[PDB]
Amino acid sequence: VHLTPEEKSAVTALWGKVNVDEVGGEALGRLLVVYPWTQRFFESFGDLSTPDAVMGNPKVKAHGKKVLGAFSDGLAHLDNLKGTFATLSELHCDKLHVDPENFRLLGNVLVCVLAHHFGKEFTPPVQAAYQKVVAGVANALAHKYH
Amino acid sequence: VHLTPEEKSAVTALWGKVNVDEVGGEALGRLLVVYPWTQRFFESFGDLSTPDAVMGNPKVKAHGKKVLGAFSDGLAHLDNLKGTFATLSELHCDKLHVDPENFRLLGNVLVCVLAHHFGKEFTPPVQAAYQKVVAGVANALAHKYH
Amino acid sequence: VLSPADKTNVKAAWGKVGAHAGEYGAEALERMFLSFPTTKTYFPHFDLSHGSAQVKGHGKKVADALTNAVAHVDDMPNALSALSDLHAHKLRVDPVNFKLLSHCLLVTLAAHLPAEFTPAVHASLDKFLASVSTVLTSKYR
Amino acid sequence: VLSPADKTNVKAAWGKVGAHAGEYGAEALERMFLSFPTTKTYFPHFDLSHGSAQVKGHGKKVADALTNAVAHVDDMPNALSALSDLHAHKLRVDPVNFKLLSHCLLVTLAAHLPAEFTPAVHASLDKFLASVSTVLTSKYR
Ligand code: HEM
Ligand code: HEM
Ligand code: HEM
Ligand code: HEM
Repeated sequence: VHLTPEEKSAVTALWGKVNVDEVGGEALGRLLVVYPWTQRFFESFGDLSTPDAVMGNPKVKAHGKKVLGAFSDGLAHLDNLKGTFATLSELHCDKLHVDPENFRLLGNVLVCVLAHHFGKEFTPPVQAAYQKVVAGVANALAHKYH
Repeated sequence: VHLTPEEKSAVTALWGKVNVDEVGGEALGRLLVVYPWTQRFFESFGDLSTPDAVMGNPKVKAHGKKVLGAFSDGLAHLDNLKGTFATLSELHCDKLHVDPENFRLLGNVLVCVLAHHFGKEFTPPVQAAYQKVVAGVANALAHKYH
Repeated sequence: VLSPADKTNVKAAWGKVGAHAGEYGAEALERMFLSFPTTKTYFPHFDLSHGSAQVKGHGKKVADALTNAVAHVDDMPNALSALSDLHAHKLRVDPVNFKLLSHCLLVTLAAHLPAEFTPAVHASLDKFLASVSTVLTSKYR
Repeated sequence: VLSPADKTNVKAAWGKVGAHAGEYGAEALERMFLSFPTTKTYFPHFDLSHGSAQVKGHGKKVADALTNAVAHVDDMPNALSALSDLHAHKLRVDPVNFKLLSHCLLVTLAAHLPAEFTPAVHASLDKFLASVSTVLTSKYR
């Protein structure tokens, strides 16, 4: 991913305000609600029967933390997403066989969650920079398919 | 793309029966009929207003021949598709901005045309081998997006 | 969204299928499992071998459901409500898989009915299968 | 296919746009053109700069079309038939672009309507926009 120094600064600044404990769970939870077939990958996670059960599910919140940490690892090394995500790509592609369109969906749900949290601060240029990041992360996750 | 020796033999035997003057045009023509937004990329080709107009269009047939030639070339370089198709990838991605889902559609329309022409010869194992090939070609064309 | 002409093409084509509906359904499933092995994960307990009586039995069910859908092409959500609950709510099938089966159905039809599989009919059938797929992947109760 | 609950959610949520129709529609277009620059190819002679009156004007049209879709949500192909002919027949817009605009509309609504944009309403709005997109990319005359 090629971000201008201005774009990188904008993304980094915003991310520093993102709640490490909650935003990942909000994004993962919304993925499960908005695109229900994704629940098939999370059988062991317990109760996903209703939007409220999903968003309050402890395992969804916990797992979401990890997911966010991986996005955070991406932001720390934008020039080597493929390397950073190699193990996760093997997991999601070779082992789990997640269709790669779903990687794009989660990235876009995260973007919606950022917009929801930050309101007018999530300007079109800030969004454009984040879209480059989540496209890069999705591509890196899908690398074993390519 | 790795084919078993059985798969390679089967792919080669079927391809030898392909009419190289017609099949590319049939595949391209059916792409323009079945997925009509793809016509936007071929505005200069003239009359594309009806299925009969598309299928009988000389420029569709001629162009189709080139496309088929690219598939034919790929069959001889299955272990180096990303290299072989690099120039075409730059053309379709960087210059024309074709969304890569359309590469998958054309590959699958080609498979339908082979099924149409060869019926009982196009067995499910033969189809499976060809799906590997057209997936490989589509992936190589999309490489500039990855 | 299907045109009036699309609906006519679909009914005419599926009519020509007739008594072979079940055989074609079984062949489409076999083509899917072989060409796209990840689809087998939805049938973990199935005998998926070539000539499987279980796949044959399932192919007939799939074909009969399509025949029902063709019969109710103007009212598919109501006609397929039970099937939608099964695929969207219970089995949670990823929508990509419906694209794969739809393709394998078209391939099957092309191989068996080449005269019938004109560009216009190809187009109408693709739209119809996409429409069925959307209904089966929607939760609308 | 939209559930009864989906239609309820969409009517309630979109109903809050009101006089901000032009504003939100324009913001959604601006987000799309900036985030996904290939979409600009469909507007070769537009002023697409930030704060463009032409984009503001177009945003109002899109928003008003969405208001139309909501008021005819059970019968959208007939209500949007003119817009389908424009986008599918005349402009031949690639279906991927509707996913891009739909995403940017959702981002815009999330940024402006925090209380309304719950997970359930988010899910309903996504389905709604996908349904509108299908109509606008279909040829069904
Ligand atoms: C697109 C961005 C994504 C990122 C950054 C991401 C990141 C992660 C991480 C960090 C883990 C934990 C890995 C470990 O502990 O070894 C994980 C596990 C997992 N992911 Fe994702 N993921 C993404 C998309 C998806 C999607 C879209 C799905 C399904 C629709 C999915 C399904 C799973 C499953 C099933 C697991 C294992 C859960 C378990 O332990 O039972 N992932 N992912
Ligand atoms: C998926 C496999 C595809 C293959 C193997 C392929 C192959 C080719 C080849 C060999 C050329 C000629 C390049 C040259 O003359 O330098 C070409 C040009 C072109 N391709 Fe494709 N293509 C594919 C998919 C597509 C798709 C899906 C579209 C969507 C519209 C597309 C749009 C075009 C256009 C517009 C041109 C230039 C035509 C002109 O000269 O006016 N291609 N392609
Ligand atoms: C045109 C598309 C489809 C049609 C018409 C269709 C129709 C059917 C029918 C009629 C049944 C039998 C239901 C019953 O008798 O209780 C069934 C079951 C099932 N379908 Fe589909 N289906 C379609 C697509 C798919 C796809 C794409 C997948 C997965 C890749 C899938 C996975 C399943 C599974 C797992 C079952 C249950 C099998 C069992 O365990 O007994 N379906 N479907
Ligand atoms: C929810 C999705 C959409 C809605 C509701 C919508 C609605 C509209 C409306 C109301 C108009 C004006 C029609 C008139 O003047 O009679 C229009 C025009 C147009 N739309 Fe959209 N549209 C959508 C998606 C898109 C997308 C995704 C694109 C391309 C990326 C697009 C490209 C265009 C173009 C090029 C025009 C004509 C502009 C001109 O030259 O005047 N539309 N649309």
